[PDB]
Amino acid sequence: SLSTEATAKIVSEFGRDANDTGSTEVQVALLTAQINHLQGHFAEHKKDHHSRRGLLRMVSQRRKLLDYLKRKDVARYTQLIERLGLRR
Amino acid sequence: VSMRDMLKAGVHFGHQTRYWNPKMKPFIFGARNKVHIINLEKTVPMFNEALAELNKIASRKGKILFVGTKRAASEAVKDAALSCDQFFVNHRWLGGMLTNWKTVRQSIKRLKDLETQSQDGTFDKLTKKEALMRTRELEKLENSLGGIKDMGGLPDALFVIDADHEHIAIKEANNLGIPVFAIVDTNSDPDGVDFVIPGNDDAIRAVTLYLGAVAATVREGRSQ
Amino acid sequence: SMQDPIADMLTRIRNGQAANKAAVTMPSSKLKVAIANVLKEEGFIEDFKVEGDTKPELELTLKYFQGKAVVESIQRVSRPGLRIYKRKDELPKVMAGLGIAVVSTSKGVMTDRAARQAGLGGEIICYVA
Amino acid sequence: ELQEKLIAVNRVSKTVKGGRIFSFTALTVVGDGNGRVGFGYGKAREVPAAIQKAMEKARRNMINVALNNGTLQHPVKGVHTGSRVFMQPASEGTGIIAGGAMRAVLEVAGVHNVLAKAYGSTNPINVVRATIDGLENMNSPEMVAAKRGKSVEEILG
Amino acid sequence: MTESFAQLFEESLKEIETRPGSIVRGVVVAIDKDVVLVDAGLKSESAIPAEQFKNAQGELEIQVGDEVDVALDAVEDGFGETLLSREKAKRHEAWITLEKAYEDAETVTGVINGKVKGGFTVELNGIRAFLPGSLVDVRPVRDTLHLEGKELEFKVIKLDQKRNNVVVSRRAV
RNA sequence: CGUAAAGCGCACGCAGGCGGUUUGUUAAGUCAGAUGUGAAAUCCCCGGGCUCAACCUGGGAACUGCAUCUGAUACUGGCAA
RNA sequence: UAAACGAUGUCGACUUGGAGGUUGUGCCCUUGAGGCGUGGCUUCCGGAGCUAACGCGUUAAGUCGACCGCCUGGGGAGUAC
Ligand SMILES: [Mg+2]
Ligand SMILES: [Mg+2]
Ligand SMILES: [Mg+2]
Ligand SMILES: [Mg+2]
Ligand SMILES: [Mg+2]
Ligand SMILES: [Mg+2]
Ligand SMILES: [Mg+2]
Ligand SMILES: [Mg+2]
Ligand SMILES: [Mg+2]
Ligand SMILES: [Mg+2]
Ligand SMILES: [Mg+2]
Ligand SMILES: [Mg+2]
Ligand SMILES: [Mg+2]
Ligand SMILES: [Mg+2]
Ligand SMILES: [Mg+2]
Ligand SMILES: [Mg+2]
Ligand SMILES: [Mg+2]
Ligand SMILES: [Mg+2]
Ligand SMILES: [Mg+2]
Ligand SMILES: [Mg+2]
Ligand SMILES: [Zn+2]
Repeated sequence: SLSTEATAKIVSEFGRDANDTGSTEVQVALLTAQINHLQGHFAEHKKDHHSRRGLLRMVSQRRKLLDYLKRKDVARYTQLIERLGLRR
Repeated sequence: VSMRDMLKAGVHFGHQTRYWNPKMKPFIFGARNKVHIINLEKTVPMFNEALAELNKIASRKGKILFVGTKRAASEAVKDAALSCDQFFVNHRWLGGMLTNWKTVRQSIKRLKDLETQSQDGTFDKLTKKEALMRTRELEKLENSLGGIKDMGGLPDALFVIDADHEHIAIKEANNLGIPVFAIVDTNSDPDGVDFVIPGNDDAIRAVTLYLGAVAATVREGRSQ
Repeated sequence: SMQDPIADMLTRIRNGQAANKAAVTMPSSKLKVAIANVLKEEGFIEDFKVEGDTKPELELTLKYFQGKAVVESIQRVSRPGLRIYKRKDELPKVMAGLGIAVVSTSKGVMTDRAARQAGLGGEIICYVA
Repeated sequence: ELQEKLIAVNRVSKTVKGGRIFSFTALTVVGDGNGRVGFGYGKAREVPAAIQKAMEKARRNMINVALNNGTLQHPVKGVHTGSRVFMQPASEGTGIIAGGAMRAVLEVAGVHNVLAKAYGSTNPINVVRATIDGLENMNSPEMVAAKRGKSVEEILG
Repeated sequence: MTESFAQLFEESLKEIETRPGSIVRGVVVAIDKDVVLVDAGLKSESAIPAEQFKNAQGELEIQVGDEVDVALDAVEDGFGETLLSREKAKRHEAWITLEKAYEDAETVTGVINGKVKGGFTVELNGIRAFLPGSLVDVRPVRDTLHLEGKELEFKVIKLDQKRNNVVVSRRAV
């Protein structure tokens, strides 16, 4: 999946504190990072459908979290999507 | 009866955990060494209440049928039932003793005919071998129906040893509304029993304890 | 997922009665408390209590009469999919009055008889007979 | 004194080496006309013997129903196999409105005014059982007051 | 005075340990021709076959009311019967006798049941023994027939409890 | 809707349907009341006239609706926490 | 497209047991062996209950709730356009 050190860096970058690993922002950030990493694996192994299913699962979950975040607090949503270069 | 009295006899033992009826959960104290231990705190007061109700039944000319066909306790049940001017079944319970009372009446009529004949005579009008054959038939019938030969009608209450062992009789009683008092071990089903006495049903000492209490209360009700 | 907690309560009552349980326990709610209150006041259950503060557990002590459940049939009427509302003159009666219909009116939860006598209609929560 | 009514007679057959053995079955219902009804079902080689076995069986296995001046206490549903029966109390003058199988049972039971209808399978043998069960579970205001720990008017009034 | 059922039954547990193999002394209530009713007091009057209570002469050396020490097997085999057997008591007593005789270096008579490659098998009070083939006799006894079925005295050299075998030979003399 | 006809081969997922628990507020849904209207005839109730009936006819109920206004706030919805 | 079959749509809740398997994990005996629990998945019996029966039976086909997919005599026919 993701190594402990990269996840820790993402947690510190997007979280209010280290203990916060459940905020919508950090969850979306982790999902985005793992999605970006998997792109190479699926770029070479186009026929790895079983893992492609998990990639689709994480994409969809990020979509649902982003919808909740947008409807609940627009300003943090705009900040996050700008910072992560998303929705485009 | 005393809590100490039952504990001394060993009423509290039951069957193994693997062989049990879940409906008997309220009466089970717990388990030790993979064997169930019955709650005698349930046993003693229920036994007293059964004694009281049996006292009323016996005091109103009630007919009491002592039933237990375990090979261990059959002799004790026979003697205890005869000690109190009541009726018993000490060999294999015949399916339909109560619901097929008409056919059991036919058998009782046969018994009375045979002994009346064997004492009036007519065996001198029969070959000595025919005499012996009819005597053998009379003996077998006497063994089969000796305890109920003079019951006359439907019994007013059933007392049962090992409800599971005598479930057929409990089924007929349930169908005919006859109240059942039954010694129900941890492995048996207490739903069909109007008055369930939760305790050991194997040990001859405990069987004799229950029966002695029952017979004493019956004689109390009888004396008036 | 869980989408009708009143149905969950009714079904807990029904299944506990079928299984001869002495008491049943469920996550609490003010509506559940009021329905349990009306059931108790109409005598279909012995008593009820609530325990806890942050995750309240409501407990109902059921009642049996002749080795029989006092509550014979308990069914939700206004399920979430199809809400059922009635006017004061259209309020149903269960078993020709032997049972009770629980009604939520503008003045709180009460029986059909009470709602009629107070001249109100409302949502038919459930039937009990 | 009890009144007995034969609901249906049917001929069955069993096949054996030599051929078909014919027998008969009889469904009858006895009642006291005052809330007590039993049903019986007998088998025999000939019809009168089958009917007599059915009568004897019907006299036992009988139950009591808490009628209310010749009509039911409240609407009732009954279910046995595929026979779903519905009965409801009716005002005086209605009489017995029901299919034949339910008609006989209700008449011998004493329900003077009832509206009934059978849904699903109208097989008489199961319709009678479902009607009997429905009438049996039907309770009375005094019994429901006893259960709920209150009085009659406390439910009625 | 509600003297706790827990305390009362706990004292009985002090006096009764429901464990197979535990030796408990029980009282015979009735003696039948084929069975012996021993009421050790667990679940029922255990019906131990009378054949076990017969000695080598076939006589019952027990009477009504006699106490006998019996080993525990179980509580109930589906019919509520406590299974007890005098034979296991025999086994226990034989093992104790052998264990003490090894300390005593005493000689016990036994009957050679058979022969194996490594030696012979003997019977001592119903317990199997191994007699080394090289140590049967000092002289090279070619006649192996005469040493079969006769009672010969042996001393326990190595008493084995894990394999239930006793190593014996014609020692002492 | 296991075998009688009837569970998509399987998964994701947009529109749609439903939604844990507490407090406030809203009066949308909901309920109550009132007003207007719901043509007349027909159906129903109590009567009246053709010698009875069909038929004609008086008064009423009904026409379960729609709209407006003033209230109730438990439940569903909106909003806020 | 398949008898793509468990001929049993997805999800949530409640309801007596037993014998196994497989995979975690806690405590305790002196621990290894061994005794007490506590989860996941899974097979076979079986009560209530349900079913037309067969059977299903806490992995329901029981008791309910949310949404969806179908069914309406057989043949013609999964055929014609
Ligand atoms: Mg992840
Ligand atoms: Mg029959
Ligand atoms: Mg049909
Ligand atoms: Mg089909
Ligand atoms: Mg499928
Ligand atoms: Mg919504
Ligand atoms: Mg809510
Ligand atoms: Mg409004
Ligand atoms: Mg008009
Ligand atoms: Mg006129
Ligand atoms: Mg007019
Ligand atoms: Mg609100
Ligand atoms: Mg094809
Ligand atoms: Mg297909
Ligand atoms: Mg396949
Ligand atoms: Mg397969
Ligand atoms: Mg298919
Ligand atoms: Mg899905
Ligand atoms: Mg099964
Ligand atoms: Mg085609
Ligand atoms: Zn037993």
